[PDB]
Amino acid sequence: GKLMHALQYNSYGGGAAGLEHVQVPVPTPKSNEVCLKLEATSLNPVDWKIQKGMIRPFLPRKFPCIPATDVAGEVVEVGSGVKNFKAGDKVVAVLSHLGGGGLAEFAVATEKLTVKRPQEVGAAEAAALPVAGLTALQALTNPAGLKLDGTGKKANILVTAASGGVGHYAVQLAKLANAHVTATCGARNIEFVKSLGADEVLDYKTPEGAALKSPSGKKYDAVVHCANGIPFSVFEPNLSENGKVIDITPGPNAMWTYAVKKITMSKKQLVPLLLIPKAENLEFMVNLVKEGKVKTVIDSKHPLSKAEDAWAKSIDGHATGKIIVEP
Ligand SMILES: NC(=O)c1ccc[n+]([C@@H]2O[C@H](COP(=O)([O-])OP(=O)(O)OC[C@H]3O[C@@H](n4cnc5c(N)ncnc54)[C@H](OP(=O)(O)O)[C@@H]3O)[C@@H](O)[C@H]2O)c1
Repeated sequence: GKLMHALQYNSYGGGAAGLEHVQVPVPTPKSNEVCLKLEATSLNPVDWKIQKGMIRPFLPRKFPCIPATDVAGEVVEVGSGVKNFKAGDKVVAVLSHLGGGGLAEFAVATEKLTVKRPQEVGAAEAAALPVAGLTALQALTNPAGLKLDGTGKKANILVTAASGGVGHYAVQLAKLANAHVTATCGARNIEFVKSLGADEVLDYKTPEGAALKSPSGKKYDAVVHCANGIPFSVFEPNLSENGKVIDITPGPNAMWTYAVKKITMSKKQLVPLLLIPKAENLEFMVNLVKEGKVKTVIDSKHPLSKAEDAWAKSIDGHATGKIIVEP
């Protein structure tokens, strides 16, 4: 019965204050799970949303909850039925949102959602990938219908909040797909988003950025919508005839909009997106980082002993790239 350091919250609404440092049993791998000694964990906005109560009645399943799901680490123990990993292997993995366990010294992941991390890729650089990166990949690959080898159709992509976790992957992945990328962000990251490969960058505080209006007049074929303030009517004049707004933060309004735009057979569509994590895709993204085709941008690094600072930074929402917790 080894013990570990972890952070957990015990109730809704506590913010970073409600995040409490605790000493808890190291989890035991089931027959299909692996136990990782964590080398890096990355936060996602859904992590603090769950704690706030915004994902009720789905999450969290039970209190207390150890938050975060994107991890990179070293395998220390594998389950009786695990074939692809042994102790000592460096990996990157996605933890179940049901059980969490990223802000801890150790975590268990299923074999299905664990991928070998090549030595060319650091732990933090890899831990930033699972949620943010796979979401960008899914949005551009399914609804936007792009191909990242070069077969794909030419296209105009808008990426809102291009400076955040999903956004900053989306911009880079979109360029690998030979698309014209228009991006929105704050004034301080304009040069940053340009360096990711965006053809046009808008400051969303300016009138033109708020209208999402392309400085060269482009109509968008698909929007990877990573921000939150914007009603469909703002997107509509900027969409091509059959353009899709891919809302990666679907709420009740999005769902309803989706419904009536299906019902009324609208040519311009709003499409909710719910990430489906698959190892093939994680393996694919990790490989892109290895080959230097995609770079992970890290907002900040925090030790586990001060992880409430990383949490606060997530909550605040001004992250540029991915927030990382290290041991
Ligand atoms: N459905 C799913 O499966 C799924 C998966 C992943 C994420 N999400 C959701 O998608 C959202 C974004 O995720 P994320 O990790 O990429 O967020 P994030 O990294 O935490 O957001 C940070 C960036 O967004 C920028 N931003 C905020 N408001 C903006 C606006 N109105 N216009 C342009 N930029 C803006 C911020 O810029 P400034 O500091 O300059 O203001 C900041 O740099 C979250 O709501 C998240 O829950 C959903």
